[PDB]
Amino acid sequence: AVKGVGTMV
Amino acid sequence: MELHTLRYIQTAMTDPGPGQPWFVTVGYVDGELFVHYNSTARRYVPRTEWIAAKADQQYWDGQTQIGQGNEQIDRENLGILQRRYNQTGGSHTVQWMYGCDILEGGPIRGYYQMAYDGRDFTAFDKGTMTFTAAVPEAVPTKRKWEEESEPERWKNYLEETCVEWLRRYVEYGKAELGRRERPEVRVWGKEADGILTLSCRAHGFYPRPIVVSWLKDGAVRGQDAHSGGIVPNGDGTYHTWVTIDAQPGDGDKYQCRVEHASLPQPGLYSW
Amino acid sequence: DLTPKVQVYSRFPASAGTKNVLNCFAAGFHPPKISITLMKDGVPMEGAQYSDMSFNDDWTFQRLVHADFTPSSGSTYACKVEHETLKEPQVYKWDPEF
Repeated sequence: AVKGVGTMV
Repeated sequence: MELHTLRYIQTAMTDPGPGQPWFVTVGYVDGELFVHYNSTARRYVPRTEWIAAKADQQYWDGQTQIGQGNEQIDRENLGILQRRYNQTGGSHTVQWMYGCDILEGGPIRGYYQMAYDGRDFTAFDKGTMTFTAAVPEAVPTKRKWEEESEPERWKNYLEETCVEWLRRYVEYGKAELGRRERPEVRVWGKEADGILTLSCRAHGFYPRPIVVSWLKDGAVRGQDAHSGGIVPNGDGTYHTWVTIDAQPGDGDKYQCRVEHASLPQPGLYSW
Repeated sequence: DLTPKVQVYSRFPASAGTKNVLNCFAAGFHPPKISITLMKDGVPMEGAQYSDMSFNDDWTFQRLVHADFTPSSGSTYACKVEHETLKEPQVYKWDPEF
């Protein structure tokens, strides 16, 4: 099962 | 020891380009492709029969949302990153890979890392519960992620969620994942410019690991030999070829030796 | 060096008139944009399949292209690869080994 990756800054 | 792996990789491109999807995510169980998402279909789709047969619509539904979620996130990430590097346009890529390995049922590692334009940017250190900034441009990201307790969120996924599902996938596809298929081997010689180049090809073997060596008169000879490494077929099996340079008409002295899980003893083949 | 490392091969050991699958595999390249075309006598082959974009542990990309074919003797099979790191299209010829 996948997961949402992070948002960059 | 029984090793199993779950690996997701994710690619976001500014220049795919012509008729190609700019965002692509795929997943692998024990190295075998089993799910796929891209920005064209905007849905997760099976890539093996065992996941196609065992998963229900709620699974595909559930995954598609995260997939569409990730597409939007990386769409923004592309923008956020070029502005960080003071870039205005051009060809750029965002790459994620994450997943876990289990051994004898228990997790032995979990990873979560991303790259910008093909180079390390940030990576999760689950040990120190810290994100490692590979470049100075990644320090703002490192800080905000730890700030918002991203380490706790990914520790949870890599140690619980990922492991739980990997155990399921392994059970779903045990029969196919654990199968062994013989290689078909051919040795072929070609003589040109005073050199007899002997090639040995192993066709259609599974699983992937294999060793193909050249023997001269019964002795392992890794001198003038070159290997193309292990490359995939279209049907989930694999291929490899190894060449060796010999003298004209001296082919009878050479044997190709193939070591593979499907073979009880190494196979020996001649021209 | 982020040029495509390319190999051309068939699914099965080839024989004249026997159905088979022609493979062209490119790996270790970057950027991911790449053109890969299976050719029979300089003409693009039909039924070609393209693997979804994937990459290795070192972030370098790879792609498999394969198409069902029946290798004819006196015919020439190759793979045409175009990439940014390449100044000119590179043609890799299939050795039928028969």
